[PDB]
Amino acid sequence: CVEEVTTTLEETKFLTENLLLYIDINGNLHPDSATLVSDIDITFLKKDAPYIVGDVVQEGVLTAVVIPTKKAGGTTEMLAKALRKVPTDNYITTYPGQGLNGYTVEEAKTVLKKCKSAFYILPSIISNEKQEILGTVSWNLREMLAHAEETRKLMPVCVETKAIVSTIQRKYKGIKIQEGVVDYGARFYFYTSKTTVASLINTLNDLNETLVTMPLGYVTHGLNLEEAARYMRSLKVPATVSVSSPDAVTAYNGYLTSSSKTPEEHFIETISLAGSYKDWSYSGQSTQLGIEFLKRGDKSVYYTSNPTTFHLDGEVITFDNLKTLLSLREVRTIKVFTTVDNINLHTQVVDMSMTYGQQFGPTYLDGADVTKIKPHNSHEGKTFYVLPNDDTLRVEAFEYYHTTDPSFLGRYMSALNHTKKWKYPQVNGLTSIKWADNNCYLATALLTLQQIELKFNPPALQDAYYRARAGEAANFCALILA
Amino acid sequence: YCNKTVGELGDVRETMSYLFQHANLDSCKRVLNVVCKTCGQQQTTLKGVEAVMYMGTLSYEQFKKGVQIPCTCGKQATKYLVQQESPFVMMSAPPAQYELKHGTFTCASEYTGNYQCGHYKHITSKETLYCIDGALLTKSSEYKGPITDVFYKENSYTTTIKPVTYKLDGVVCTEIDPKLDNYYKKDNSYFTEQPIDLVPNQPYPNASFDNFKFVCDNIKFADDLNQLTGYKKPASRELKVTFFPDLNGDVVAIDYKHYTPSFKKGAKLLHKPIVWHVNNATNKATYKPNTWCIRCL
Repeated sequence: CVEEVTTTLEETKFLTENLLLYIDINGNLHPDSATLVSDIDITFLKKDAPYIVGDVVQEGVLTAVVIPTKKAGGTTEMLAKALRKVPTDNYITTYPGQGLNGYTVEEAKTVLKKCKSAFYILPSIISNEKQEILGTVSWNLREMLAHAEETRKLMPVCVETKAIVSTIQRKYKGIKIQEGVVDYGARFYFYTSKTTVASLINTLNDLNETLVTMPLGYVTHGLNLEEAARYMRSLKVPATVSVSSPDAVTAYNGYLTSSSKTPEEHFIETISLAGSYKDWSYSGQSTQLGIEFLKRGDKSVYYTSNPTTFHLDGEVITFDNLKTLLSLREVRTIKVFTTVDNINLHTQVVDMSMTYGQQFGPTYLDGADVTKIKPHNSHEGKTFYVLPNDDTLRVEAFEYYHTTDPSFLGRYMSALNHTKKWKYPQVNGLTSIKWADNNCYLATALLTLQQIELKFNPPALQDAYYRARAGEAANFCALILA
Repeated sequence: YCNKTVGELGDVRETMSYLFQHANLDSCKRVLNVVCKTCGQQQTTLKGVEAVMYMGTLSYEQFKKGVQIPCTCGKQATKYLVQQESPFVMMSAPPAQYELKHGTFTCASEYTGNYQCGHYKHITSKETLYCIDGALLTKSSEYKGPITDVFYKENSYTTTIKPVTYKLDGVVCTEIDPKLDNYYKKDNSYFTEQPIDLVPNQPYPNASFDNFKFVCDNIKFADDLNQLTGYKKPASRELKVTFFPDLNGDVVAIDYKHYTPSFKKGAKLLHKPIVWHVNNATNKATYKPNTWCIRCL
């Protein structure tokens, strides 16, 4: 018997003075049970400790049962049996598995209904009202059928699975196999392999029945476990999942662990794990008005759940709007130098989200094109040059220099500006260069050119070589590199 | 302005503080971050007055790496500084020794003397380390001695050193560069210990071995597994065991050398349950993990 009362603990004790409590394997009280008997000595719970995972301790009017938490591992019917270990009588208790244990309200109510004892229920401090729709268990087929029969749930079965159908007939003798719904102890639904998984899911959604079923597609259609989990998540009605392999049950649980909470609480937990968001600082502390959210500067944000809304400076902002606003904090900015006469003082500030060309236009750096390149950290403090586009000028430059590169001029100018910084002394009438930026092979090529017969087709290149042999090697080297 | 007299002893710290009070550096900005173990982390932003000076022997890189400070809760907290828009930062502390070389710092000053009488010397660099004591000049490339006065040069700096916050099944902790990837993560929560990345397993709470049968080509191994279960006829269910790398069976045999801390609760390869063997046989060091894995089954 299950009944919820609005009376206080002492008033409810008039109906029955017996109390039912929940403890761990070491006898430590769970928060609800701890608050229930906080004024009574609890050493008798740990007196017989350590226990197996699932046990019962009784003394006087106090009764306790050992239950684990879903963080380590747990199931519904195992909890029901652990509570069934308690002798049948009238007790006052909260919903089992609430709070840190992770069991939902519906699971706790079903467990209490399965128990033969009569329970008087008080509200829990931390209630898991949100329902875990998908739950995987290691119970075999017979236990699945018993659970479905006791909870009056429906189990869809594929007729092509000969072993499972044979086992069902062995347990529930006399049942016929055909495309229809059969009610004999447990509720059954049979179908052929021709029915697709999506059609079966749509039919189950239309029926709106609570289910205890194998992972759809994994056993009936040969799909992998992840696909079966995704299909079950597409299913709306709650269901209980079980397979012959406990390792598959653990894999399904691991699949269910990701993206388990609601999107607002999942986002809050993601921020807590990151400890920040772009430039905000997460606190996660509780106040009398609300729980704290991420903080930037001297202003903090606070949120209240169900519905999860955020408060800032007396204003309420929805979860979606706040998330969208936080996502727009990808503003990476850098400060770079720009010039025309190359000796003046001029500075530009650019954002790293877009490329150099998208914001300004044709830009080059030391012969490297940066028009279609997004900056990084090392680009801070660099110097850049910008030149407009003119196809006629490029055609004339090609006619003069016999080169078809449309980006030749910008790279050439950028390289020339850097090379002008260098010094070119001479040794024995031959140009020498101080080592910088791996100029050894360039100097070797210069030495080779200084000693050989040499002519060029472009007159500009010939004049540049003439100047280089006279000491103006910077322009010639820049042209060669370009 | 210092409101002192002729021949009166003075502190460089207070003199520089007064100078900066009468100086004009309001545009300077400095942001610091403080990380505590359990309680929480905070961000500190300072203006030009606070940016220029700090109490400590920390250098620029030492301040970047982090500092150790006591928290209000009694635990130890870590504080680091990555932010700067200012020409210089000054560091000072109670007397201590230091070692410096040319190019590793801007300038420093030396103080050696008692509480009622002391001498001050300064170190500066043009080509190498230069020290001046009134009318005396000292030149060297390296130096080491008791020095507590630090001046550093910077234009602007910012990097991506950030703290990380995590929860361990009931407890929230904040650390700098923690090894959380070794744990198993459920949605936004980590588990107790650190295994290799694998599917977790769950043992039966206070339940028996379920009285199921093991079948394998290695009849001795199957019988050992059955003895682990306390098998008694009839069998509730039957499973078949295959040895690595043969994964076609219901259960997979794994050598004990692949043991991980989480395997004390349960072990898994793929979605199937696994068992442990040594020399194609069971032993106590595998008997206990096999007992726990069967409890999972």
